[PDB]
Amino acid sequence: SLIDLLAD
Amino acid sequence: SLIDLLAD
Amino acid sequence: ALSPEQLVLTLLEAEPPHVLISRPSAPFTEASMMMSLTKLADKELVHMISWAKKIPGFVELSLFDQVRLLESCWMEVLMMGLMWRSIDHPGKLIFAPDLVLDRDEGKCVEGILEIFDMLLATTSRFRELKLQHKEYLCVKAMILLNSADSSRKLAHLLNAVTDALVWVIAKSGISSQQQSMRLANLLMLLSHVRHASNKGMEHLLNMKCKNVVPVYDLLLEMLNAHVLRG
Amino acid sequence: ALSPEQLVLTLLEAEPPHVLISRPSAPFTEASMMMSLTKLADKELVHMISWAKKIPGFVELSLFDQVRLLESCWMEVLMMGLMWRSIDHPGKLIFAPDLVLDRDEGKCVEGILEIFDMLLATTSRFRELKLQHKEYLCVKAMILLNSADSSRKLAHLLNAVTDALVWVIAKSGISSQQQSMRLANLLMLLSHVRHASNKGMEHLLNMKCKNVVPVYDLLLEMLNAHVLRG
Ligand SMILES: Cc1cc(O)cc2c1CC(c1ccc(O)cc1)=C2c1ccccc1
Ligand SMILES: Cc1cc(O)cc2c1CC(c1ccc(O)cc1)=C2c1ccccc1
Repeated sequence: SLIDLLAD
Repeated sequence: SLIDLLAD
Repeated sequence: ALSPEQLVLTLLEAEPPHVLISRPSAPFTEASMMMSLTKLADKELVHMISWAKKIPGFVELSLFDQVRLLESCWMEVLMMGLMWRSIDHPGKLIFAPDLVLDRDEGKCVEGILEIFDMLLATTSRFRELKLQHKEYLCVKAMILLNSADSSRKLAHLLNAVTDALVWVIAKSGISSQQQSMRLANLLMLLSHVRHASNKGMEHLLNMKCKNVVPVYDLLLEMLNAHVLRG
Repeated sequence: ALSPEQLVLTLLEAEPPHVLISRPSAPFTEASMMMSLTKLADKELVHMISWAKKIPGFVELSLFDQVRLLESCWMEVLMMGLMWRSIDHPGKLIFAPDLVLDRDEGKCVEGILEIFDMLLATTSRFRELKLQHKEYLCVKAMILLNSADSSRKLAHLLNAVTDALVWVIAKSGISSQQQSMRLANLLMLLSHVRHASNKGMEHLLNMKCKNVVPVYDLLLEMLNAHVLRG
């Protein structure tokens, strides 16, 4: 999710 | 001892 | 390749919006205060990620670096924000516009009081130095950034933000020497913020394992910091 | 009430003498390397206390403050010294003139390698910035000092040393802006040193409880930091 948010 | 050394 | 004046404005525009949370109807207990804090934080963490991505060049770093930087500095950034918000309100911690904790309210949670005191002490210091908003913007970014292509880029970004702070200070007009003294004074305080965040993280991990508060989703991921630990 | 030029010289005169220790005859093991380190450190800690007392105004602080300051920064100061000593010797850690550890030698002790790497990384950064001796003197003192009568005195002492560093940088002749950038660059590195010392302390406490190394006397007192913890 921090991952999802950065990749976004 | 740190005490002794400072009071010295 | 942007001037410091331009970067400052960009930072200003990147500022996260205010998170609005309120005290619970019922008086606070260890569990409900902690709950409020985690709810506030999870929202702020989402905003932090968006902010970070608006910092010129950040998204060009490796995804691995982007994750590690945020995982290592998040609490420190949250605290820096809390300090700014509380700067003109001695004895109070303005976690949110409608969630203002009085120092003594730290008594509600075991071991949080000494950390609150640390927070208030550093806040007091920033107040005595008359920290300006633009200075705050730069410092906050500095906290994130100071925490081979990607390494190179990061060093360049940290330098850019540093240069911005220098620029901000220089516009005050004071002597070169006082400009240097001010800069040092501000940076020196940063270690006090880092210290507070270290104690905050330790405390929070304790609250979680003592099952005082449940920690989920984004907050949990960031707190565990698995990518950072490797 | 002394000028910065004068304080720098005083600091120079306060520099501790070199501690001479040598590698043991037999090759290193986890236990013997750690032993060497503790023996080196105990001697250095004695010298550190003497140094501290030569810093103008330090002895005028409350004894309680004097103890707390040294108990909180000791590892960081030891590391700052190690960094200075190792600055012109890439890939090496000059713990002592005759005790020079190669990076790979960190493999001898479980978990010390990553810390050595941290140390070498920060050292590299200081080298790239071309840290000068007089700058080092000021920074080292800054580490101790940045860690109501006594509070007032401490703030004044920290300011004095800060002013000294500013003075040192200004004599280089570079522009005001570059002077500011240099100052920031140096202070920013300090958090990397603090970080290394935090990991070093954690590691050392582990080595002790895993009974890998015996910790006694002065070192033990400082490591336990009872007065600091209260
Ligand atoms: C002192 C202390 C101790 C502790 O255990 C936890 C926290 C704090 C401060 C703090 C905080 C939250 C929001 C802010 O804007 C600024 C600080 C948190 C906290 C709580 C939940 C999730 C994340 C962080
Ligand atoms: C990385 C690491 C891990 C660790 O467990 C311990 C230490 C270190 C570095 C270090 C050190 C010693 C002397 C110096 O001049 C500079 C650094 C010590 C150490 C050992 C015994 C007593 C005190 C400190």
